[PDB]
Amino acid sequence: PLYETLNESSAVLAVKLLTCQEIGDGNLNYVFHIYDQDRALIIKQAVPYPLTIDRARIESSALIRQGEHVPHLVPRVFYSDTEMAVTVMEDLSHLKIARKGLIEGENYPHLSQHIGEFLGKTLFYSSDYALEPKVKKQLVKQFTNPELCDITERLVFTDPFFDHDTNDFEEELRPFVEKLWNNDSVKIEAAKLKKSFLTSAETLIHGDLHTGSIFASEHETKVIDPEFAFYGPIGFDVGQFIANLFLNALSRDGADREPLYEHVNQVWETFEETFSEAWQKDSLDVYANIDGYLTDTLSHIFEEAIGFAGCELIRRTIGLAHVADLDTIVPFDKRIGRKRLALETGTAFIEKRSEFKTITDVIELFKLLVK
Amino acid sequence: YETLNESSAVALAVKLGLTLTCQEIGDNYVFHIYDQERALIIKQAVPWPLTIDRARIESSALIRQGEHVPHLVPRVFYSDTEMAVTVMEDLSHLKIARKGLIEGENYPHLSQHIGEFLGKTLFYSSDYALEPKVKKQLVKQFTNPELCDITERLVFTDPFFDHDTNDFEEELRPFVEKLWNNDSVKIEAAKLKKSFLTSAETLIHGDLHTGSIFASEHETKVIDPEFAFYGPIGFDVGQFIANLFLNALSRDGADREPLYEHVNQVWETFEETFSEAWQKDSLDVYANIDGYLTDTLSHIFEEAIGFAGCELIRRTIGLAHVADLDTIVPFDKRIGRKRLALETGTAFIEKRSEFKTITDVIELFKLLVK
Ligand SMILES: Nc1ncnc2c1ncn2[C@@H]1O[C@H](COP(=O)(O)OP(=O)(O)O)[C@@H](O)[C@H]1O
Ligand SMILES: Nc1ncnc2c1ncn2[C@@H]1O[C@H](COP(=O)(O)OP(=O)(O)O)[C@@H](O)[C@H]1O
Ligand SMILES: [Mg+2]
Ligand SMILES: [Mg+2]
Ligand SMILES: [Mg+2]
Ligand SMILES: [Mg+2]
Repeated sequence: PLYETLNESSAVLAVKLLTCQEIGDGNLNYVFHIYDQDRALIIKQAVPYPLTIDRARIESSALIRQGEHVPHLVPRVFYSDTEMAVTVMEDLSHLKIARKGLIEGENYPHLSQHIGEFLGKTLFYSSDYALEPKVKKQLVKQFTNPELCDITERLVFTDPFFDHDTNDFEEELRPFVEKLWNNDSVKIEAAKLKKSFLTSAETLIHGDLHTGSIFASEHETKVIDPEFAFYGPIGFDVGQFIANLFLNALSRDGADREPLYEHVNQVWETFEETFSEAWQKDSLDVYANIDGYLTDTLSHIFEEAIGFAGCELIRRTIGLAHVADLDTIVPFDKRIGRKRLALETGTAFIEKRSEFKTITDVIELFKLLVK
Repeated sequence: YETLNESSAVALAVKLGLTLTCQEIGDNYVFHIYDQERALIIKQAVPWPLTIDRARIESSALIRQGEHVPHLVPRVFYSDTEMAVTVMEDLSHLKIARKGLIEGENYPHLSQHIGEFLGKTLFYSSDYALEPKVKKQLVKQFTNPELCDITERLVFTDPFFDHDTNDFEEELRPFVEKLWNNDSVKIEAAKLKKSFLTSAETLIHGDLHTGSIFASEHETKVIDPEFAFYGPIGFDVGQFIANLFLNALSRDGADREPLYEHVNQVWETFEETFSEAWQKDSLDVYANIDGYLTDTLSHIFEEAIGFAGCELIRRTIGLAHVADLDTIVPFDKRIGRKRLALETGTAFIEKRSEFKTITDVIELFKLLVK
């Protein structure tokens, strides 16, 4: 049985393929930076408590698949190994985590075009529109992600909507939280959204595409950390990303929000064009080119995306796993206020998801609720 | 793997430990074994190629079904993947329902039974009844790529275009062509196929037509779940309802009433059974929020109807026909009823989300087939 947790030294496997430091943000994952004194490398390895190290196989394979379609939008992987639960990948230390960058006031003018093309291509080319069902059904097996899905199933879709252990919210927030716990019609909709997440095996999704999962500079965008990858609903990554743009918007004031709104607008438009051009060129489906079918498919993805976004908005505000955008808002009272707005916009997104005709409708409703 | 014969079949039976005679009776080989001094079936998959792995699916699927509705599926005594054999209870004392129904048997309990079959099989293998972690494992073991590929092609694709596998009377061409030129129906057919391709909700039977049921006045056994996989809850429901309708189309006037009552009753029973199971046995913290079960039922219903429309069309002009329609006489009356199968099927797909109840479904049908 050949699994051994790495150190700085054992990490410099690198040779078997001058200085090293562990730089990991988590505690579930080690991240080793290696630099030859002018040339650098990353070695990521899954630690076990509980949560198996099989995630490393998922993450590794998923980056590889993503690389076959959008190599410019994800780090190159040089080597990986299941038993050791290691992924050896490109260093991106010359870039900034998009969430950290956004909180600091960077605007990243190309973030939405890039993320948009990422979503369109990754989401299209792993679905039944792009692949023979026989082949696609095999990939569902290899990407079955029970333990990481269970995290999302609980935290994104469940726990925040009831009085559960894992929730974490200010007492000042209680009354609004309670208003959500008492809201049957929203909960029903969230259940529907969960059930889609549980059963809708449409494409190989990234499964955790928030702003902490992106490296960015003025001119480049890299999507990292697809360890939640499995076959899920097409609109989930779309929704989760959008929600995080809005989460940042809530941490800004007045005119400074405009870039985030423009990014929400652009990521959708670009996702739609990208998905569309790929549908046109590379669908295997005899139905693909009947006028109206693509359009209805995009309506359904769009409605799901908004519902999922609602869930992320709420879930990041009062659930186990928070975002810096909200948690570092200051002073206290302003934090609570913006946190209330995340609940309220989230709630609106879930309930009104099927009424929106365009992304602009979404932006405009948000603008209105956060005055 | 060795393909069996009358003798090696007997030997297997004796070697597993269960004055013998054997005949192959398959409509896949099916070996009937009888002790003159008690009976047994041994079904084996032959290698259209098409792997023998189906026999592993079928076998495991009868076992799962047996854990919840043992009275509605044959007992399985033994099975083996490598040999692709399933050894099961003999039901020769019963009639295939489709044959029975064409002869004029009414089977008064068929819908109650199949209703409870669907309610329980379809509930107890979904995320509502099982931990997702567990459920996702079953999805792996029931992945059915080759048998799914048959259905994806024959039920949801080929009939709707001018493809190889289609098979229909020339007299029927004009109505066929009307369907092929119908963009809006085809879009709906696409959506239904996409649900069939992606919606891994439960372990479905996958081929629950009237030729996959043994029946007598008092008993009902569902056989042949070799198409089993994780798909949409409403598909078996739809496919069964459609086959009741297909029989209706082969009857005239008053004699249709039992088929309509069956459509009505199977849905009623499916609803009540699924509902009682949800009440008792859901794991879902959402399960009891008033309105959620109802909405779920509406979506199952809506899909059921869409799938049924596909089965109506597909059985009329695709590769694999049903005796109900093909044996109608005279010719001209066949064509006429075959046109109604097209037109009711088309209605079911397009109007699927408009129907308030099963009665609305029956009533629309009755209207079109006057
Ligand atoms: N390819 C890389 N290049 C440079 N730094 C990286 C790279 N991958 C991860 N890191 C650093 O290590 C941290 C952990 O990576 P991440 O994939 O977010 O781990 P986790 O899945 O544990 O959240 C990142 O936030 C980043 O700061
Ligand atoms: N358990 C059984 N008891 C009695 N006869 C059976 C049994 N299973 C199959 N048969 C006979 O053999 C035929 C083939 O059964 P079926 O499961 O439909 O095979 P296939 O999957 O090839 O269609 C049936 O129509 C039936 O007449
Ligand atoms: Mg990360
Ligand atoms: Mg991670
Ligand atoms: Mg059969
Ligand atoms: Mg069969």
